[PDB]
Amino acid sequence: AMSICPHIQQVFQNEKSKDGVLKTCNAARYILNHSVPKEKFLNTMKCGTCHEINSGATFMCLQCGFCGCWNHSHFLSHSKQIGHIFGINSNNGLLFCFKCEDYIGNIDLINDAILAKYWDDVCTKTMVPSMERRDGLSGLINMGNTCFMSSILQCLIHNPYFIRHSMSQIHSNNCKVRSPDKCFSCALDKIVHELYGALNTNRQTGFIYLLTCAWKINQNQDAHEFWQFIINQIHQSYVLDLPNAKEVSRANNKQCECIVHTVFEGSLESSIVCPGCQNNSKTTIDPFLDLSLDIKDKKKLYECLDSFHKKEQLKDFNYHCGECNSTQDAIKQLGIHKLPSVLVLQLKRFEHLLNGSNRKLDDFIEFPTYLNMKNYCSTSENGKVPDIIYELIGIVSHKGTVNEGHYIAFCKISGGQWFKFNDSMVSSISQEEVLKEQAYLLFYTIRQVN
Amino acid sequence: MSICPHIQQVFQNEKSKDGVLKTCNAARYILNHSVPKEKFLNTMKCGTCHEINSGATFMCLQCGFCGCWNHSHFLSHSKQIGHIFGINSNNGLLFCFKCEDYIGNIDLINDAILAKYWDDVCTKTMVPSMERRDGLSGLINMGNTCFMSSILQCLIHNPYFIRHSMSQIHSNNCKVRSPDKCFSCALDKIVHELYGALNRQTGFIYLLTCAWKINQNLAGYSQQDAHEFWQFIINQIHQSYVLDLPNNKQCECIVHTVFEGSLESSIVCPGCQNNSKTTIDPFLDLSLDIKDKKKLYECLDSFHKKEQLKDFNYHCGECNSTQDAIKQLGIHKLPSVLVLQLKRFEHLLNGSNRKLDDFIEFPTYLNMKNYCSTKVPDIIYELIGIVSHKGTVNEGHYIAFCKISGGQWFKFNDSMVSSISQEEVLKEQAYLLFYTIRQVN
Amino acid sequence: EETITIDSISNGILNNLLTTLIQDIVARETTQQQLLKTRYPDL
Amino acid sequence: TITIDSISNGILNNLLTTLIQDIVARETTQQQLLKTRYPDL
Amino acid sequence: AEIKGIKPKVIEEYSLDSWKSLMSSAKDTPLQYDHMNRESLKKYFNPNAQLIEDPLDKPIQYRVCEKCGKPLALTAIVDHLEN
Amino acid sequence: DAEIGIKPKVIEEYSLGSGPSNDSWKSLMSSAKDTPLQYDHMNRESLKKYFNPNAQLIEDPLDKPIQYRVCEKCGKPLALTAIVDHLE
Amino acid sequence: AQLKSQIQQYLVESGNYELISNELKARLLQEGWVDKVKDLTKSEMNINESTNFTQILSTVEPKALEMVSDSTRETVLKQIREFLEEIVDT
Amino acid sequence: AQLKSQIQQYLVESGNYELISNELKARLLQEGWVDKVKDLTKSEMNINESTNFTQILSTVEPKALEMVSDSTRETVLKQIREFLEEIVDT
Ligand SMILES: [Zn+2]
Ligand SMILES: [Zn+2]
Ligand SMILES: [Zn+2]
Ligand SMILES: [Zn+2]
Ligand SMILES: [Zn+2]
Ligand SMILES: [Zn+2]
Ligand SMILES: [Zn+2]
Ligand SMILES: [Zn+2]
Ligand SMILES: [Zn+2]
Ligand SMILES: [Zn+2]
Ligand SMILES: [Zn+2]
Ligand SMILES: [Zn+2]
Ligand SMILES: [Zn+2]
Ligand SMILES: [Zn+2]
Repeated sequence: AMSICPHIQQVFQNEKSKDGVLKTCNAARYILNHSVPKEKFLNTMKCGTCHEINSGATFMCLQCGFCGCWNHSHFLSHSKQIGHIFGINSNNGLLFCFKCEDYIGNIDLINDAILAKYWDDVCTKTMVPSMERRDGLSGLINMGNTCFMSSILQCLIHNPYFIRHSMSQIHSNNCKVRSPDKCFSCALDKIVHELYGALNTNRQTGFIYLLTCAWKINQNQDAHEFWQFIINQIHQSYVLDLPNAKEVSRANNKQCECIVHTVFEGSLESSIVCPGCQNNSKTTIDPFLDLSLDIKDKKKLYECLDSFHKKEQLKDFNYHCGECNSTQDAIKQLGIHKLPSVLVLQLKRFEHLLNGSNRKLDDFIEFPTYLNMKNYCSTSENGKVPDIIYELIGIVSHKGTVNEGHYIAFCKISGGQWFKFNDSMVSSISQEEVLKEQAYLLFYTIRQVN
Repeated sequence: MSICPHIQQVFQNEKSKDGVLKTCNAARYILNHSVPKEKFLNTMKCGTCHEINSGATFMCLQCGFCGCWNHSHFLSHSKQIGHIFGINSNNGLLFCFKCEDYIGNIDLINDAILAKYWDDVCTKTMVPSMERRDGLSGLINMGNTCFMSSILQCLIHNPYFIRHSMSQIHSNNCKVRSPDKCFSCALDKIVHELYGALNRQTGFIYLLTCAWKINQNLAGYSQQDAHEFWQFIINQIHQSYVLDLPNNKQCECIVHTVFEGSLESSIVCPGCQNNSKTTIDPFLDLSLDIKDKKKLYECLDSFHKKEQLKDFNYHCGECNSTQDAIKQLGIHKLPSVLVLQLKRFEHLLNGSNRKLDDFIEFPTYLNMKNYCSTKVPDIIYELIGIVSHKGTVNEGHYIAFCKISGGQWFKFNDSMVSSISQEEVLKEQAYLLFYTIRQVN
Repeated sequence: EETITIDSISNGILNNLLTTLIQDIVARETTQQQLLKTRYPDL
Repeated sequence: TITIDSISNGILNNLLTTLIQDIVARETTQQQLLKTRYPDL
Repeated sequence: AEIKGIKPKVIEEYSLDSWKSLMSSAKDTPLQYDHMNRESLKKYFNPNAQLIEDPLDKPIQYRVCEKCGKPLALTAIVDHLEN
Repeated sequence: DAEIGIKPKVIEEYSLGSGPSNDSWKSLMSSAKDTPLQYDHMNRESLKKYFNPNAQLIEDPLDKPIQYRVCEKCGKPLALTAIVDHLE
Repeated sequence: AQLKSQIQQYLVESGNYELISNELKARLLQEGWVDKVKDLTKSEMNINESTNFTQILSTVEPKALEMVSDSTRETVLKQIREFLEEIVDT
Repeated sequence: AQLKSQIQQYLVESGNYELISNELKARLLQEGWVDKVKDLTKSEMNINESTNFTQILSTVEPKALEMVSDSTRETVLKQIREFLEEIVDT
């Protein structure tokens, strides 16, 4: 490890001697900074012994007023003749040790001598710069590209249940913050106002206030994650402006009357049967706000739904059945118990692999404009499930790889016209052509139930 | 188009207007609140023929009659008795049987549920705009950052700025004290992050949010200019100094004691060489035309030059004689840090944008002595930073370079930092150049 | 009208449902166009 | 013994060696501060 | 196969008018939809479900405040003005 | 080429100081107190002519790395001249 | 004769009128028929500079009846066939 | 001898030492020399695994004197001789 002048450390065992060195260090630096060129050349760069100017560096003695040159070794001689071993370079204020034959550059209190009077605090209450930050070298982290939000937002604001809700002023009527930069739902409501209402100048304020509110709430890629994020915020804000503490729980644990929960929530039935005896314990009823479908090796959405509602096998060892003691593998099936008014399907296209690896499945999957869910619902007796038909109103598509990668929204408006929303570009588009897209999120609204 | 005159007629009497509205609503309400079988039997069964769904079935507006369409049985009912208005029981829409058409364009009838309050509605709200009615609008992408970020790197590596930030002035003075609200507190945070210790670089994000709220042109891929952001940012620092003061002119703020120079334009007597008129123009950077040039000193030259004026014949007090005054420009006052913009962008009023590609030779040490007014010793600046654009005008990015202490150059390409030789930094096509005063003889 | 076979009323009942339905669909498209065309002269 | 050329060169030599010795002192001390303050680099 | 009439034994289910006299029962029926059957809804949908039948049938019906600029749902309009 | 003494006229115009060698540099403290800030390679009268009068000046700014310290409570980078105030 | 209305009455009153009606709409929707009839109606308003119901209906109803797929007709007529075998006699 | 200082005292007090000195730093900077010397120093610190001033000086100093351009050397010398010839006798 690098070493420190033992002589100067030796001097600093004594308190007075230490203070005195630092007074002299400040005074010499003071003089060098407050001295006109001619007085600098004659009194700090003039060798006391040879009377020459700039015979190399000239050093100001730390212990008398002697100045001595380097090139003819007159400070060295001074140091040998009277034992004053320390001097200051009059060009730079740097302290030299003529026994070490080197400068004392690695002592903080000498370098920073202007703080001598308060060193105890300085060195106890502040630390040196870490090695990594000392030069301020760092890339600057932007927000990222924002189309994974754009594209969800377009779907939300062409959603008839959400538009109706926004336009009813219900949040406006109940919000306690009443401003867009602070409340997320206020920001959503502002998007609506810019898009559908009036000014009284880019229709972009809503969006910017919303981006901002989002990141303040959550410091930080995935459109689907942003969908889940938005919907939670919406719910969170219904709970926040509710009269009670008993109702906060019933709404957050049992039954919620928010727009999110009364339009996007269904219920799955997960049945675990014994294949030997038929014990139906246990089966659970769990909510969902979307369904994530597998797509490997599938060409059609109905094939994806089929796979999701097919009978699996649970190999969970150390198992035996309750009534019949069979260690045989338990059958699991997933089935819909309650449908939502709006069914949001997600096509799993992003495999996250280990380390940093990943993969995009670009497989085309046929999706219908009208989708019938009768075959994916649970209950010999005629409780044969009637037609329950949804209509496609929105798609979100992704192009590129997983890391870099761009999103696009499609939305059907009144009269059955489709528009393609590519950030700022909004163009019309035929159904034929929308139905050829690589869907990642599909948005289906309930149309007919027999 | 026009409107059903028959219904317009009836609406002139305002007791019978309230009559047909009351009846429209009554009907629709029934339609929305009847069990399929009762709906079929009592709104879709024709009175003349007794068939269900003989086409559209219409509830008369005046009696309780119901008429099918296919056997013209509502048409017959309107012949005489004379009741010419029916509501289709599938959809609630109002049909006029003399018009042979549906009355669809009377807002009051479409919006009959607001009957009672209609006049306040007509006068205090309007129908939707033609272009807003379906909510169609683009939303912009906010990953366009490098024109703001390259500038910040130059400022974060500028020693007059670091000294200012790390000296805590603004922090001691700010009234807002919040990086999400105040722009200056956001910069202090970036400095806190890059150079200090924490207690994620949120500094830039806070600064963006502050920025976009204050000026949304700063957002999106609208091809924004690194130079425009420069002016914007130094202006904000000035605005913040002016706001924290208690209560022609020359400012004591960081921006104005470090980056401001002044130009002097004057009318000089070509005889006695004394200046007859002198106008002084402050500046915070200099913009230099580079068309056909090849070296930075050739740009600075065309800047400071003498012009024989052909319309200023005047009398010199000093001479004293008649002169055709010479005009000359030249720096009156140099800044502690000199910022130069090489003009490479024509954003024309004929839409299309061109970038000039020209390499211009720039020095590590720049001597400004020739471009000064009124025998002028060497004034030498050290090049400490560059902002560059590559490549195409609309798909390009800005890169910053900065000399740090001891002489290493770094390349900042948000958010990849990398080492770089000086021999290479000098090969860049410079857009902005940052120079800091090094020697004054 | 045609001789009242079982295939006769059946065709008549289907006919009634289709026509009622077609007419509903047509009513809603004509009325919408008519409202847009009079509300927004320059579409 | 002592020419104008010669004592001109003494004066230049003094200026140069002074300037060199100043550059070197700022570099050596600086690196020395870095190696003491940060064992690993 | 020619229709010879109704099976008399069917006219045994049988037992028996102005449209305006439906308001009696209508005022006490809850909201019905033309083609979403109320039993299947009760069964396969949630008890609190929001529903908009044929939601892309016609444009969103709304009006814009002259002063705010806010787009208002028809059933929202009067409360905005009133308070 | 030439040989060389020093012109008698020019000697009389200045030359023989010298004061004692052991007081040399201390001797300046008194007038330094009355003297304003000087830079090594920034000439005072040229700064006055060509730069704004309240201009900030750091001589040779990239010569050495930034001189700062980081607060133990807040973690802020503090210029040496700002530390003591920050702390109180 | 003239009892067709009275068949209809018993269909409605039994609930089979609903079944019939809904099976038809569900089939027509899924077949894309509903949308073709909407788009056809737009095509007709446009090429005839008109939004007059009676006139457009003249032009649309016949092509809209031709369009109903033959499986929807057969299936649905077959269903009606059967509910009558129930209540009408040979 | 011992009149070298006498002549340097002169220059300093006539203001021409400032001038010579400043014109020299000015040239050396602009021809890149200051930077070359700084880098030479850093390279010798590496090559010799040392930061000891005296040791490093001894390898840098002769190479830094070898490094000043002819121009700077001829021009400054010329300038010095010039100011000298105004105050010495031969
Ligand atoms: Zn000496
Ligand atoms: Zn001594
Ligand atoms: Zn020592
Ligand atoms: Zn809110
Ligand atoms: Zn909820
Ligand atoms: Zn079992
Ligand atoms: Zn009538
Ligand atoms: Zn009839
Ligand atoms: Zn009419
Ligand atoms: Zn602030
Ligand atoms: Zn200012
Ligand atoms: Zn004159
Ligand atoms: Zn309003
Ligand atoms: Zn602190």
